[PDB]
Amino acid sequence: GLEERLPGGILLSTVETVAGYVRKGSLWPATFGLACCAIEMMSTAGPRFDIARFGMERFSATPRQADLMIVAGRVSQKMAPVLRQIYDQMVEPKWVLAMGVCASSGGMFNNYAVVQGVDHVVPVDIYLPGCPPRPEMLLHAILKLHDKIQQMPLGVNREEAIREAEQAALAVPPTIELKGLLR
Amino acid sequence: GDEPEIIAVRRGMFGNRDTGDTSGYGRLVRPVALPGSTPRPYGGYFDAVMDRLAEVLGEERYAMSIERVVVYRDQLTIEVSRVQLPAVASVLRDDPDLRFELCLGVSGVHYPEDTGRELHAVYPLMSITHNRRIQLEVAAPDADPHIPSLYAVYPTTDWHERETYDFFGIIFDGHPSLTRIEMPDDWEGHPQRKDYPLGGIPVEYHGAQIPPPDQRRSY
Amino acid sequence: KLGPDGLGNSPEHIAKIMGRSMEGLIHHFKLVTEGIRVPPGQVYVAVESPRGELGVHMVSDGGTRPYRVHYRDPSFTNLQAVAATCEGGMVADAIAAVASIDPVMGGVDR
Amino acid sequence: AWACPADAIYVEGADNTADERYSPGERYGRVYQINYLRCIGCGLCIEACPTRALTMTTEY
Amino acid sequence: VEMVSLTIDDHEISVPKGTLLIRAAELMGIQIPRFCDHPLLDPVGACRQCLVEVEGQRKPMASCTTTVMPDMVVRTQFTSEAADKAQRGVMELLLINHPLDCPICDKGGECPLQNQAMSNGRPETRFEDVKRTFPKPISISSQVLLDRERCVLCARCTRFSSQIAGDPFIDLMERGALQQVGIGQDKPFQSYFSGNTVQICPVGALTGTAYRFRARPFDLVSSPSVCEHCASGCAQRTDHRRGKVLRRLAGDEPEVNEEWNCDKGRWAFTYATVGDRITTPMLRDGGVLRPASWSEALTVAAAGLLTAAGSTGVLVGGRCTVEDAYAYAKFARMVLNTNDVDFRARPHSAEEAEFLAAHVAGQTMGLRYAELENAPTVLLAGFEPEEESPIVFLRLRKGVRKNGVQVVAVAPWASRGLTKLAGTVVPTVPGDEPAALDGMHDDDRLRRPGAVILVGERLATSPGALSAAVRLAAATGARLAWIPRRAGERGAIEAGALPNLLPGGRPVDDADARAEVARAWYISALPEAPGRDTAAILSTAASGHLAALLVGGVELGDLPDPELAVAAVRTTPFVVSLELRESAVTELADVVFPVAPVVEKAGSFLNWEGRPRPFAPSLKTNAIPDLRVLHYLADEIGVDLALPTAEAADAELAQLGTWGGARPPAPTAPPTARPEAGSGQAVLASWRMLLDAGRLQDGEPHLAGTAVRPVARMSAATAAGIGASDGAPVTVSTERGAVTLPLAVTDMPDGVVWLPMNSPGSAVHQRLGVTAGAVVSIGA
Amino acid sequence: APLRILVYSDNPRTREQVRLALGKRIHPELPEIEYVDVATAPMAISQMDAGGFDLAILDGEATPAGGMGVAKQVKDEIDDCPPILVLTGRADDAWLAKWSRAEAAVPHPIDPIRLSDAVVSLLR
Ligand SMILES: CC(C)=CCC/C(C)=C/CC/C(C)=C/CC/C(C)=C/CC/C(C)=C\CC/C(C)=C/CC/C(C)=C/CC/C(C)=C\CC/C(C)=C/CC1=C(C)C(=O)c2ccccc2C1=O
Ligand SMILES: Nc1nc2c(ncn2[C@@H]2O[C@H](COP(=O)(O)OP(=O)(O)OP(=O)(O)O)[C@@H](O)[C@H]2O)c(=O)[nH]1
Ligand code: SF4
Ligand code: SF4
Ligand code: SF4
Ligand code: SF4
Ligand code: SF4
Ligand code: FES
Repeated sequence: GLEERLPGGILLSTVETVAGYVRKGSLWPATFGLACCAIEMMSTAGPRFDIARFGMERFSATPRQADLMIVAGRVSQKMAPVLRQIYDQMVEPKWVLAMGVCASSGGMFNNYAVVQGVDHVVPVDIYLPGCPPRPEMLLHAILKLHDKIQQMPLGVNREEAIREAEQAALAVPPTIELKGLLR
Repeated sequence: GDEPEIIAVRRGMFGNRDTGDTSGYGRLVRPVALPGSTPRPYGGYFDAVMDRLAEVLGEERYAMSIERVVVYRDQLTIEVSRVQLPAVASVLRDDPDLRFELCLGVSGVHYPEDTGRELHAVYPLMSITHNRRIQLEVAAPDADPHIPSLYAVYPTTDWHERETYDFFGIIFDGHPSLTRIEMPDDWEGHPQRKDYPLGGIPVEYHGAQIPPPDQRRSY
Repeated sequence: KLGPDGLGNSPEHIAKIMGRSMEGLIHHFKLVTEGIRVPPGQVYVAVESPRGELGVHMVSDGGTRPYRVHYRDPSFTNLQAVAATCEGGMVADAIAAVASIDPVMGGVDR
Repeated sequence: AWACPADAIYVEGADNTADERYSPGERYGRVYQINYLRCIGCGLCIEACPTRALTMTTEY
Repeated sequence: VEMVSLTIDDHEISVPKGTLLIRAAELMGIQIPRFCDHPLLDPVGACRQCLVEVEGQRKPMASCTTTVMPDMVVRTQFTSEAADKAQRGVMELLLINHPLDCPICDKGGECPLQNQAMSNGRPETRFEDVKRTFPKPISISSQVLLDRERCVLCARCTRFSSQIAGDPFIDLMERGALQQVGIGQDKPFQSYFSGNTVQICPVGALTGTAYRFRARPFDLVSSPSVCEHCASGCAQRTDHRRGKVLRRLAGDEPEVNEEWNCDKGRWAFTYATVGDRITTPMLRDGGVLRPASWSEALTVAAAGLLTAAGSTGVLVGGRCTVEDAYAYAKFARMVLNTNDVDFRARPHSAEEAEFLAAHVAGQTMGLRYAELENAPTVLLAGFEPEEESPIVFLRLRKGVRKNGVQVVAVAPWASRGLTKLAGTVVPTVPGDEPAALDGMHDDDRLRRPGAVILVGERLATSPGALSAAVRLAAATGARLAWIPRRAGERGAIEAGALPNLLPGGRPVDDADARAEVARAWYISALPEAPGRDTAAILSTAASGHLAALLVGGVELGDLPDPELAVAAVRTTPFVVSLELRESAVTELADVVFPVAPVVEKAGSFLNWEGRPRPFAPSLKTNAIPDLRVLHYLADEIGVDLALPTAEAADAELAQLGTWGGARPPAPTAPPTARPEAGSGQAVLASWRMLLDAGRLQDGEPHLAGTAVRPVARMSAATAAGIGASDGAPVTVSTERGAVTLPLAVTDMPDGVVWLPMNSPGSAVHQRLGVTAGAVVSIGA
Repeated sequence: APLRILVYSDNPRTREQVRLALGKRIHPELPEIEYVDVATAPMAISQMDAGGFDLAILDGEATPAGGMGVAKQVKDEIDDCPPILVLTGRADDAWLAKWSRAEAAVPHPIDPIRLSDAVVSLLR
């Protein structure tokens, strides 16, 4: 979009700041509960809390309007195609929140039936522990996603950030090699 | 035969599935027998049920159809013979004295170590009018996993029979369409079978990983 | 038991099994790690879940792990009624019917 | 870690010695990791622990 | 098979005369609690845990010691309330002094004490008094840590170390409540079978120092396996956590190893992770060995091997599964069109190959461990069972204790292993063995039916020895077996990995055999030229007449002339090495391929008796076996080796089947005259100690620290003739170099000095470059 | 011309393993192989958008975005997309590898010859 073709000076910086503000303040979820965590997501929207406070009252039913995907449940094998279809049918920019141990890494259900993390099928912006994560934890994760969104580059800055992140990522030793005091 | 069904034969003490972690303890041979047929005076209404069944069926038909009767923990299991299942189920549902209207489903259970009887389908039946309940059990081999479907007698079974097939491969012949219900149609294998691996992945940790529970030791 | 450092084993139990009671220690260790081993056998037990007769077929092979645990979840069987309660009606009415069934899909798919 | 249904705890024990002692007794947990993307918060770990070394806070 | 019938509890059974009540109750499905009992140990009835009520008996009787009499009636804790009370009281008394150590005890989770206190114990303590206490742990060796408080004093460790192994270096000591298993003062436990005690202890009293605090049972991936180390082929159980092997328990295979190991098999598993492992294919460039891709490496190896064509020899080594040896042999036959194949990475001879073709190859499952136990007379030629195939020693000792097996050893001196067998030495200087065998044709002990003659691999080194042994076996009628020292030797022979042999034992010189293998290989015809032994191959390559070598898992230091072998590999223009670890060959080779170790590959060994010992890959890894490496090297070369996996190799070996035709002729080699050593010189005798400096024992300092201290050995006459005294460092020497070890004056033939073949500081081949039986100078 | 292969994985060791299975010249009857390594989904996507790749190897186990998801995305988003090979961390993942529409799937741990043969089949 033209908003990203601005020169890398103050115009682009301020546009990035305002766009990040707006996108963090209007982060409509998709009406895409899966399991236990879906019930806790409804509880988060419920009056005891108020997800609407964060501009997130509109659980968008159509993927087109939804800017955020709270996976919030366990992605079976037969659901991964559907979950990916819904993700791809949101219009960019879009972020994905792996709510719960099931969504983030497969959780306790380390089995054939479960994909072991939606990361397998869709990029994950934030991982959220819990089984289910209580609504306060969901709000915490959503606020961390707000922080991620606000500090978001655009245009030439987006390309520079992708290059920097790629270079940094190539160096991290894999988790299996971080042998500490483990003999 | 009245000898029990041995679903497994434990070798050694402490439930070792293999040689064992201490020497000299592996020589025990403990077969894992399910309860054998109850002698005769079945507790409570069970006799009242079975006798009635034996009345509605003939002596010859009853003997050919009912392979075993097992009362365990005040629960009545009728190990029915394959092939004869639809007739027995029809008798149970229709007979006013039995009138087991509600079949609650079908559950497959796999006993690879039970020769010729590897796959057991369990039918929990309940009679609301008589406030009774029993469990039919039909055993089929692995090489011929075909069982007669009860659809004409219990439509509720249609999905259960499907899931049980999907999960065990028990072919309910005569079922309208035994399509997989839970797993994708292109899925290979029947997960609830013991032969099917758990299909987990190692859990990651900084500098290590834990293999799934099916790989690590057990007792 | 709770304490200033959070929920944990009650310090009385820790004292019992780590300072005094050897049989207590063995029982804690084995019941926590291996767990009880159930006598072999089958049993179908039902409860009146909010959505209907939630049945459980349980099979034990004499071991510390269950041999079989099959849930006859009421929601799974109730969903056989989508055809009956939706066919012929309006789609808006089909939504109401499906809601009335109150299917919780976790139990349906297990 | 034994009791965890999710295999969410990884523990490696090591010897306490005079030159370096971390716990009373002969053993201590040199490595202690919890994979919180596998932990289901069940609490079985706590009930399993025989020293009350493991507790559950209310921090979430 | 007199069967006695008795009722245990209510039920009835019939069992062999002499069977113990505990065994019968096992057979009928009844778990009588037991600690001190052991099926393979003579009953002791010490712990009194296994008490049962027996009809007509006032006292409870230890079921582990009560021989079954006809018509007896017995009621266990399942039906006798009195027996239940007895067992539960014994359990309580067993736990009062026991430490509250379960969280910190390694045996936790696998403890028979825990399990039987659950099944047969009181819910909680009744003991409010003070527990007995010992300072713990205390090492009884470099490997074994003793925790006396946890010791239930069952004596199973002591009873094993006396009955099963002749190693009573621990015993029950002190008295009364203070009784404790202990070593003498500081003399370490020091037994090649010490690990068995760790596996035999029903509690955490004896633990492996290597395995200490490493893991709990639930954290272990456990797999069946076979030991890699000698031809005994013991069933073992490999346990690995975090992808690292943590221990190798003895498993259970009554037809092979009962429930026993040696320390080598039990603990020598770290070799694959000592940091010298070859992780990626390596290529020689600019004289430096560089990491390389598989594609590039195979390209280069195929180029070199095709350039060398039939001017190549394949050294298969003895560290190969039967499938791996078969692939090496088939690769040599077709892919290289050569017969220069030899798995012998050791002292060896042409007479050895002739004998192996004549009597061993193709003759599976003849003499068996069970037969050993009942052989009235066992003769040993060039074979130290304790040092070579320790489980053969265990079976021979079992036969000695049970069936009066009489053992005879043609050896220079009574080895500790032989003494534990109550065996009789036939003192003879190395090389003079054929005379000993020829002097035994009239021996009445061998004429007894079921007599056995075990020939060690070292017997090949002596000219005329193997033919002499074959003559003796034929003349006396005793069954003759040949027991190598490496697990892959017998599998290699069955794989036709000798210059004169093809798979199934059929000889290369037989045209019909060549046709059978060519058909089974869907190929025109195998090479007809006689192959070159390993010594021939090495001497040829050192001459520059060899165009390339394919060395699979061979340590040159083990060859008779290691200097010659290093020269041979260096001068060879193109050397392709399939090695698990960096070595002399890998250092000097041009292309290096990594091959998966035994823990991470499927396959099978053959033990000396010919019994197959198959195993699945316990570890799953990107690594590939020698099978796939050779198969894909051949594919790049453009020939279908048709061995994508061990399963295919097994299928092909089954297809080729046994030869069944005209068995190859016997060796019949002439017994050449032995050299005579003058003053200041003696004939060298040696054999590899079990716990020597072998490459596969690397990375396990405890096991090494449990090795027997290397020593030279001499007759007091010969030590005096050299002017040495017991304990003084005697030096033997030859042109290559010298070996210096403390002198241990030994009852043995004069003019003979015995050194460990490859013990630390000995390395007789590397240091001296001579085989056993060679003349070597001596001095103070 | 040299073939460019995009190897995607955030695990450096898996990338090195793939680069080992495939030499600079796999199947010497084939052109030289050039490796561009990427450890992030956005970079992998951008490199694909640049185009000119003969094959892309996507680690199905990539942490922040699996190689199967990236495979489906690249097939949905790049016209004339190059054939995709996937490394699957589980045998049961095969079905998802089928759904990812990758021309082939190689289970972990990377078997060198299997991966080389798969690649040669795709790049031929
Ligand atoms: C010096 C001085 C005084 C200068 C003043 C200059 C000035 C400020 C100018 C004023 C005049 C203007 C604005 C002229 C500029 C040109 C102009 C008009 C541009 C328009 C551009 C455009 C088309 C769009 C950009 C945004 C914009 C400002 C548009 C007009 C305003 C609005 C509000 C438009 C769209 C937003 C809207 C009405 C709906 C968004 C969608 C939804 C679903 C809304 C939120 C929402 C709804 C509605 C639910 O139903 C709901 C129910 C239950 C739970 C949650 C929700 C929920 O979240
Ligand atoms: N190709 C191949 N090499 C192996 C294999 N296993 C071990 N090796 C290598 O073979 C080399 C020689 O092994 P050995 O001849 O048994 O030497 P050792 O370990 O001292 O054993 P001993 O002969 O009993 O002394 C070692 O350096 C290992 O790296 C294998 O399975 N395949
Ligand atoms: S992570 Fe736990 S709470 Fe969330 S859906 Fe899965 S099982 Fe339910
Ligand atoms: S709460 Fe504790 S026991 Fe439960 S899953 Fe998490 S770490 Fe394991
Ligand atoms: S030996 Fe057994 S009972 Fe004693 S502390 Fe160890 S695990 Fe517990
Ligand atoms: S150390 Fe073990 S085997 Fe030896 S007496 Fe004590 S408990 Fe028995
Ligand atoms: S005797 Fe040989 S095969 Fe048996 S465990 Fe010991 S080293 Fe291994
Ligand atoms: S087992 Fe019989 S007295 Fe110990």
